Amino acid sequence: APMSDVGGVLMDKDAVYIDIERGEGEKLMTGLQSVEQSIAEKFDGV
Amino acid sequence: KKAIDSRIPSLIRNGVQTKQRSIFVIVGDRARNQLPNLHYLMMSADLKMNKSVLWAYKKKLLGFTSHRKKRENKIKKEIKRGTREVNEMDPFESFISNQNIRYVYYKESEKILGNTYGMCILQDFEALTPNLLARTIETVEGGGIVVILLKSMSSLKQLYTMTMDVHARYVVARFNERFILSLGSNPNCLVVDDELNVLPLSGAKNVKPLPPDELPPKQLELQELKESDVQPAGSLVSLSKTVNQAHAILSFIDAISEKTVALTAGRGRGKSAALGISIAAAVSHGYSNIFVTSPSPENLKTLFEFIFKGFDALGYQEHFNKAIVRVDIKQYIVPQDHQVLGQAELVVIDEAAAIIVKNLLGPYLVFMASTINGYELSLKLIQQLRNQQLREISLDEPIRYAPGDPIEKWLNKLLCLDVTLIKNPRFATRGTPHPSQCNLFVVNRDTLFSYHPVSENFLEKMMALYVSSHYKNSPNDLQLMSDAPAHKLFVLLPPIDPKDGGRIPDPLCVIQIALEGEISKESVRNSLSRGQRAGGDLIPWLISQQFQDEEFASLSGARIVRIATNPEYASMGYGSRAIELLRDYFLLLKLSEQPPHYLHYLGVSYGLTQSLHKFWKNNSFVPVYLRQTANDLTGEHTCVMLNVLEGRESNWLVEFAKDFRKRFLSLLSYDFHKFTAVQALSVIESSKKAQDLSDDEKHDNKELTRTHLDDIFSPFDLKRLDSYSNNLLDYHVIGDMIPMLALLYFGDKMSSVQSAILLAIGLQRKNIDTIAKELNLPSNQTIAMFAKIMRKMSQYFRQLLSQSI
RNA sequence: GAUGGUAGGAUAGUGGCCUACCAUGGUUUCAACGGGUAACGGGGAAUAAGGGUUCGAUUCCGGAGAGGGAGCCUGAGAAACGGCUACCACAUCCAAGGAAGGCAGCAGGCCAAAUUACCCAAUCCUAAUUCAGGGAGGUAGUGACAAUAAAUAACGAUACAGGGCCCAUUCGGGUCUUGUAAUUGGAAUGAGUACAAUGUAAAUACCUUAACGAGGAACAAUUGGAGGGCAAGUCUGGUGCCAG
RNA sequence: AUACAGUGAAACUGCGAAGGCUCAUUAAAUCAGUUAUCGUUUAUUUGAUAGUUCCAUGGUAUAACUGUGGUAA
Repeated sequence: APMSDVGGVLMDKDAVYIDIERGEGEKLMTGLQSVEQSIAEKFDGV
Repeated sequence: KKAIDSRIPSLIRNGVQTKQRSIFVIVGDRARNQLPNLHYLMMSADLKMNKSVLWAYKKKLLGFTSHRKKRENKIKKEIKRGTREVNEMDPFESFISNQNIRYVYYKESEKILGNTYGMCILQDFEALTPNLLARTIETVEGGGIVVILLKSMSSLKQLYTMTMDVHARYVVARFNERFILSLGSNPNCLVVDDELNVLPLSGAKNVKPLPPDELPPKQLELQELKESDVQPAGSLVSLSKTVNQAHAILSFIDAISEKTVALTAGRGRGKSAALGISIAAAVSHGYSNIFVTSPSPENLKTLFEFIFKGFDALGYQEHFNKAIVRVDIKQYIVPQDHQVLGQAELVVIDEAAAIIVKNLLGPYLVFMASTINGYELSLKLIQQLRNQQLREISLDEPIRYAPGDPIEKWLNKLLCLDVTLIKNPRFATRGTPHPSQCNLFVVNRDTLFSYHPVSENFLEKMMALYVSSHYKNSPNDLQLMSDAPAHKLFVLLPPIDPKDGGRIPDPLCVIQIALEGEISKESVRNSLSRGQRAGGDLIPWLISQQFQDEEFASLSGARIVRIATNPEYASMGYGSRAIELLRDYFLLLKLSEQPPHYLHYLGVSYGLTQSLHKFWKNNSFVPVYLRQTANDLTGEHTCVMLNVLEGRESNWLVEFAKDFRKRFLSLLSYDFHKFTAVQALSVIESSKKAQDLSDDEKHDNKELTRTHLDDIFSPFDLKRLDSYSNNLLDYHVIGDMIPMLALLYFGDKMSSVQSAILLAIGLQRKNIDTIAKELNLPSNQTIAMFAKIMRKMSQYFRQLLSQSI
């Protein structure tokens, strides 16, 4: 059954509508998600 | 209900649009219940898709049981309790109770080498061997998702190492850290919470690609051109893959159908279905080919070839371990071992498997030689192909389950399957100055395995060195050379003082099979209830059973390898070994100099290897004592395993010399049962054992000569009469076979022998007849060498008679 | 083993029930032995009913069976609806290593595929018990075969007309308070809507029953038959205006 | 209530289910009554019904339970 939510996965046009170390994961999803953009090299001056 | 992210569905969309695999790494506890959603997204991105799913785990499932009658009666008694209604299933229960899941342990990953899956669920992260990684991400196909679940210790390592360079704090493992950094580098991989949020540390930006295959259309065009008989039927049955594989099958068919002899050897990677092309060409060869064919695979390892043979036969016209017997209905084929079918090679066609080079030269002589060269040595086999046989050997490397994949690129980069044989030196004559210098530096393996770009390029050079034409090692051996406690390395590459650059002249991996350090590491690892890191000590601790070797620490060579240029490369390896003996005797940067002047308290230094001739010559330039071997035929090459161990320490010379003496005493008797190898190499081994005894002993293990009454009891008086009959008459077997055992024993005991007389003593020790051993070795003057052997026997009999009697 | 004798075996014991030995018996025209069914029928097998005279209450058709024969086990009672072993077929899971039970079953259907809900309150049965229970058993619901008794109106007043009805082939004859979408009046209650209480383990239903409930009493029964009549209408025929 | 003391998942226990469908056609041998068993079994019901003793309390071995595990189960 597309256009409906078989389980929880309701399919819109392009978006998907689903539903439902602790503080470490919550902080890495709150602030430190794309904070590791300029953290790749760590002075790797190759 | 909540919209998830603009990137995680779009990644699956463009992954199935470009037919590329993709990697999800999920953290958190409630992570099993989001594989329903990712499998639904993977199917609805493109219905025309494989449905099966792997659940590789190591010891125990997460929250379920994988037995549907068991969980069915469990949910039946849950109904009978009444905490849950009848027609109710949460999506994880529905996912495991409706989908097609194949369950494997992490140990038996070799059981699923052939089949194909749409999804792979790696359950545990902390133990992930790279051979298992290479076996699962290869079988995941182009619309595929490989998901990896995590643990709180890995979350601590993630929060640590996601800042710049820090690690986790207690054998420490860096392969999983190199894994985390590679997934941070990958564009087709990202890390997701248990709540379907995003950690953008691994491939942050991802756009939805635009809505829409020329090599596939060229494949269809050339396939239809070949279509417009039974040759086209075989071509369409084979070409389930790239036009490279189709062109290879067509060219092998053209060069091996009616031309009866060519030597065609198709070389390819782990993909592309080389065995599939062989088994799909088998039916065409049975049609337009001889009545007998000869396969040379491993025994009971011909799954894809036999499956494609039966599949193509059923396509065209058909109907102690396993069954590999020959069948026909309107043909013969046998998957045999090494060439015991020399007189049974009436088959005009033989197809061999990938690399035993001398056994390959023995088997491939008088028929059409098809050969499958899997990459998974090759240069030397191509040289032996060009050194003899209209060789039309050609094949290509386009993938089968993809056209090209960043997941395959990251897997090859992390598991280090990529190689490069470029020079990149200062000079070869200036590397000969390094061969005069014998200068070596340590590896600093923590900073080496920390994935940085130039460090990874030099580490790929080091891996190409450490597995360059080696003795068939593997990715689990790379993980042992990375993440073991008893390990070190040495890169004696450059002598020059130029700018940033260099090479790898010789890698050499040590293994501290110790007493103190190994006892410390083993008492540590007994809390983790595992551990096996003492091979060279434990072989002699049962064979020779010495408390001295129980108390002395030891370094053991895991591997050591140099370039494949010339004999100067063996000179470079000898200089590296001599520099290592000098090194034993006399974040972080990815080298060491002061630690190259540092070591441990080690007594013995040994290398364990197979009994090879050049390895024996290297062991003699090494001159490390040729200690106790084992003549059990290790079925890879059939080579006997010898562990030559020097003692380079304060006071161990009497122990090592007595061990060499016991090995020498055992070898002359053990050359009768299961050591019938050579004459010159046997003399070299006896000379190496006596050289070890002479170098180690001063006058301690100095044996007395053959005593009078004991020598009278060892022979007979009439046996010595027959010896005199050989001295003044013929040396026939009525007096030269009953006494020859004691003759060869006393000759190898203790007053000199020639080269022909030494081969005669070794020939009587090997107990072969006259026309075999001397005619194989010298191949000249058979009866004259037999008379010289009789004269040496007469001189020995005259010496023993004039000594005792 | 036919008939009996003697002894043993096995039995819960009697017993040719089985075996050794011995004798050649035994039933029968005073019906042996054998032949079949309205032996889905009969025999009392039993209750009988205040008029049904072989319809009209029930026990039992014969023995088996728990996939198929075989062997074993348990118990006051068994060759167990609930056990095991081996053989042969069905048959599901399986990671292909192995673990099983029986569902090769019972319900249904060939323009009525829904029975499978509530109780031991009654009668019995088991029960350590002044307690527990019994899919024994009872209660209720969907699932019409127009078979069954009632309703869809009753009673007045006023007005205004002169015609209504019957017979007969015909002419005609015979007779008499009869009509009308005319007005109008207050009484009646029943279907329905519903208080309850009774009933009952409980609930339904029957029984009893306050309140409301009629004018198109629209709170709106059918089915079939006989005959007309009409247009600036349409069609056909042809000796105007007609015939069909 | 410092050797037990009430709620009580899961385990031993006492008992529960204490009598249900289809298929091939047996003529007092299937059945009903009756005579008897000092010819015999019997839980339960009921009435009855036990006489040998030289120079202050008897033994480890298993659960449930903990702990280490295997197996797809």
